[PDB]
Amino acid sequence: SMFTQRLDAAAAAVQAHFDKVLAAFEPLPIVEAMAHATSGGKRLRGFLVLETARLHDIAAGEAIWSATAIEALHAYSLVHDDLPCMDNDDMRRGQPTVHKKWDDATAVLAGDALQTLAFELVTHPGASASAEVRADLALSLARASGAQGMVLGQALDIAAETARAPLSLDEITRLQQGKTGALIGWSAQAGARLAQADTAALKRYAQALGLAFQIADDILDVTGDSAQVGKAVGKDASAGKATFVSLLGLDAARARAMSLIDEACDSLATYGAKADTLRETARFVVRRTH
Amino acid sequence: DLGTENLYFQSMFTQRLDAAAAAVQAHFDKVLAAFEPLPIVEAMAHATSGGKRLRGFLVLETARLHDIAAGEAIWSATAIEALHAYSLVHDDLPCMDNDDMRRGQPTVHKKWDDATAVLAGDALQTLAFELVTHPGASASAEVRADLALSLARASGAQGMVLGQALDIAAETARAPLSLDEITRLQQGKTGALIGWSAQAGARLAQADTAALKRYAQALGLAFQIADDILDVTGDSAQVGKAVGKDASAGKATFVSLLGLDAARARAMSLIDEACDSLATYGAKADTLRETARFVVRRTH
Ligand SMILES: C=C(C)CCOP(=O)(O)OP(=O)(O)O
Ligand SMILES: C=C(C)CCOP(=O)(O)OP(=O)(O)O
Ligand SMILES: C=C(C)CCOP(=O)(O)OP(=O)(O)O
Ligand SMILES: C=C(C)CCOP(=O)(O)OP(=O)(O)O
Ligand SMILES: [Ca+2]
Ligand SMILES: [Ca+2]
Ligand SMILES: [Ca+2]
Ligand SMILES: [Ca+2]
Ligand SMILES: [Ca+2]
Ligand SMILES: [Ca+2]
Repeated sequence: SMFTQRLDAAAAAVQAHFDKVLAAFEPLPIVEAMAHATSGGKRLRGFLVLETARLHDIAAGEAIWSATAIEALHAYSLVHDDLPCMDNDDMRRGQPTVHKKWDDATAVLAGDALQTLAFELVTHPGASASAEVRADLALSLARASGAQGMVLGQALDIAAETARAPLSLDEITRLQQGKTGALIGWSAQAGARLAQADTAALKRYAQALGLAFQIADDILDVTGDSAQVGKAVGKDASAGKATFVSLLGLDAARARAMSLIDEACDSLATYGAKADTLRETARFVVRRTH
Repeated sequence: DLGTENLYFQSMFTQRLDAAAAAVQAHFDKVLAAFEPLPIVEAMAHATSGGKRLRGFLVLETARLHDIAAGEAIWSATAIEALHAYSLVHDDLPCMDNDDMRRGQPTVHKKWDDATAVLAGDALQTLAFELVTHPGASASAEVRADLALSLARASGAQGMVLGQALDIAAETARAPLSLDEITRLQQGKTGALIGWSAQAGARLAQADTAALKRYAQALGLAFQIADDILDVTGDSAQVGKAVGKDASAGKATFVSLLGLDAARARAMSLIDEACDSLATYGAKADTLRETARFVVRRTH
């Protein structure tokens, strides 16, 4: 009840911050596309930033910059992933994708500008009184987002598409760690970085959470309803992809995801009960219907 | 032959530009060596190799002007070259300007495919922010954060990508733009990154940026006029990319509006304005004065 309330409030706060910042830009189609691509979503990543910041006694009014930043980065990655030359999706978050509503060029550019906006948001002085902190947030964001992190993941996903054999569990795990793990890792570590505090516990938490999240996303592709998930389902099989469900089967995938909840929760022990919202987030990542 | 010898650029300028191009390429090599050998990474290297390095050079020479070590400045120089490279990879795509050749080589989407181009361009943008925020870029975290903030404002939907979006709107309409409209578009599309490059040395030194900002406003416009002139009169073998593109795409440019002779003249007036903006630096800015002559007189 308290978890659900916090999540709803975080989503509202992130949306309000996007509405502020994007209303400062010129009212051109590319900016309208930026606003379209950043609306909606569960706000898992932003919520992680806000709740890890709360854990470390960082002001919400500062943490919102970093929470909006990671949502802008994540949104960019989806705008490009949905492109015809990529995964070619017509719908995202229950709405047409940017290239559908506008066109491919607008999607390329809107995505590009959203990546840039992520960096503007974390380096804005509001993000932290400490320039050490802002520089560190930006550096770690770039390393999480680029060709050692999320884009590496995207590249491995492409390699797989036409791999001679199907990937092993170890290969799809390394793929997951770039493709989804990196940005979730940045989000969870954010609060510790904001406080210049040790990131080890939250890094461990996120390693487990990110894997559970991906297993859940693979399960939604197989058993979910496009009306509730807001995107096409059955995609993975159509593309012949190894996924956690193809390798493990559904029962064992679900069970592995549940065991990862325990690992994520155990990682937080040093924080005590102040980390309970992060514990419930781990349960959410597996339970969720979308 | 680019006909460079025939132009008699100053010795120090020539030596410094050559050294800067070699230093930037070396830094790309070093940084990219840490990444995995996948097509996207090979495409990142491809897209970053070559070029005149005008923007990286500006960073290195404005840092020199403010007594900032080259070993620090190289980070920011490489950063801007990574950002610029990204912008070209995306611009060259089939859905954008649809170019097969850049810097005398096949473009990324030609040598690999569109997805690889999209992603390599994406990772190069990211790499630009990695490079400027790396602790090697400055001992001051305030400097690094401000370099990254200013780079984001130069690059995003108030700067370079704004410029791109305006350009697309113009091409689609085959729009007759005014001199003021072509100027505003230029300020985003090309001025913003040149401005960041020239202000970089002052920013690295926590010094006043006003002179170098004014220098770059003039330099950037002179550069763009020169680029427009190359489209009309240049040789694809020297320029390394297709020419004649602008008329076919129904793009108003400084040349289509003013004509060649008046565009050239305007570019010459801008050399003088750029040189004038450096008067408060005295002779130490001589390399930056010759750079203004290079931007107009280059053959590529
Ligand atoms: C990384 C992946 C699997 C893309 C979708 O992420 P989410 O399921 O968190 O998407 P939104 O809530 O942002 O729509
Ligand atoms: C970095 C990105 C965009 C990860 C996308 O993974 P998916 O392709 O599984 O995400 P969905 O499209 O299924 O949301
Ligand atoms: C902004 C423009 C006109 C794109 C090409 O820039 P340059 O002519 O500086 O290209 P390279 O030297 O980097 O190839
Ligand atoms: C921001 C960018 C990519 C500037 C492109 O301008 P041009 O389209 O004139 O550059 P060229 O392709 O002619 O080099
Ligand atoms: Ca996808
Ligand atoms: Ca994919
Ligand atoms: Ca999926
Ligand atoms: Ca072009
Ligand atoms: Ca164009
Ligand atoms: Ca041109």
